[PDB]
Amino acid sequence: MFMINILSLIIPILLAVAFLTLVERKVLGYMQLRKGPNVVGPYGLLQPIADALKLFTKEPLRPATSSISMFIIAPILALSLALTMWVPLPMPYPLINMNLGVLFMLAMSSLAVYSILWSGWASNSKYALIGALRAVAQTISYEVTLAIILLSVLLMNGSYTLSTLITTQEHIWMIFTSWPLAMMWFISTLAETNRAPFDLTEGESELVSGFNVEYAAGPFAMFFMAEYANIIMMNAFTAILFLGASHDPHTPELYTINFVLKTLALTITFLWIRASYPRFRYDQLMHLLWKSFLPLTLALCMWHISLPIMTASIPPQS
Amino acid sequence: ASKVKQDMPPPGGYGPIDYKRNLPRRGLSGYSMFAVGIGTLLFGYWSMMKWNRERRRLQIEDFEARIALMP
Repeated sequence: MFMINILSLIIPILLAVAFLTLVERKVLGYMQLRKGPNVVGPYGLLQPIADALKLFTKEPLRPATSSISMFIIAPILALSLALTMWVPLPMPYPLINMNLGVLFMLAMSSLAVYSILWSGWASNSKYALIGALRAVAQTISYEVTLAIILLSVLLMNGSYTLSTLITTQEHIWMIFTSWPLAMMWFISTLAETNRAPFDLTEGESELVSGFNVEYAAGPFAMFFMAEYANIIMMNAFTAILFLGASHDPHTPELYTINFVLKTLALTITFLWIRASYPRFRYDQLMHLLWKSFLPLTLALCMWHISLPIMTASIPPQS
Repeated sequence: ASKVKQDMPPPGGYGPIDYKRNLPRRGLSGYSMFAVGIGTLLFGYWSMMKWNRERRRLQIEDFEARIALMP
């Protein structure tokens, strides 16, 4: 019965990713005075199925210079970690209830970068190597600021339990107390998912395909699914962290609906941002994170440590 | 025998054609934005202060329930 719940989690996430591809194509089309996919099925509803079937019936190729074991392992790690990131999310009940869900998600996210690094290195191609080094640089840019932002935001929660965030936001959204931290966290999640304007690792205009240039067919499709699932998961986590939906214990479907609309709005916000802006230079990203985000993050960490003590508003549950 | 016909501008001329830059100002002052942000922060702080004090009281209550049940 628990495996039934695991499947009822993972399979709809894959379907949502498949249709998120179509939603991206149509939204960016309409912001560009065109329509996007509207022929393969009504309103292009059959386009993701055709894309998946084409990709998994196409020949995959092993590069002659590639290291085979890491080459095969990296997409597996990417997709498995993308699926694993969803298990502690309370919607409103989590599949796995953890005392430390936020830090677990932090550790798994930190581990996810090695899929990109190892695919880029094992491809044994110059562009993939450049992509992997850009991924190293991106992680060095965003990791510390993202973690300290999580610390400062969760100081008002009282613990690292994800389900406590619902109780913390029973009357007001956390954003109304930490909106500068919310903006910096939003930019940090944009950088963390390798999304425009921080889509440096793929670097299509500059590096052709970057880290995944060697990959073809089914293995390539798994990298795509992992990236899009990570986007949806990050937006859902942001919705839980900063936009608290009211939860009725006798009617959880209301919370589920409210959650889904908020995470869809945040995903569409990413899509809009991609449609709107040019690309950063990957040294400029690190300068932005280390010279502007980090000082404000340290100052706001100090402020959010001091504030509950000053106002006698320390949360419960040591 | 008829008049010469050619693609010509209409008698008089053409309506004026705009070419200059047009980027309207379309914004609030800095003070207004900063004041809105600070007011939102203060409102959130006060609300969360009340809510967390109530949560501390509730936690003390259930801790006392535990203490009563322990023997």
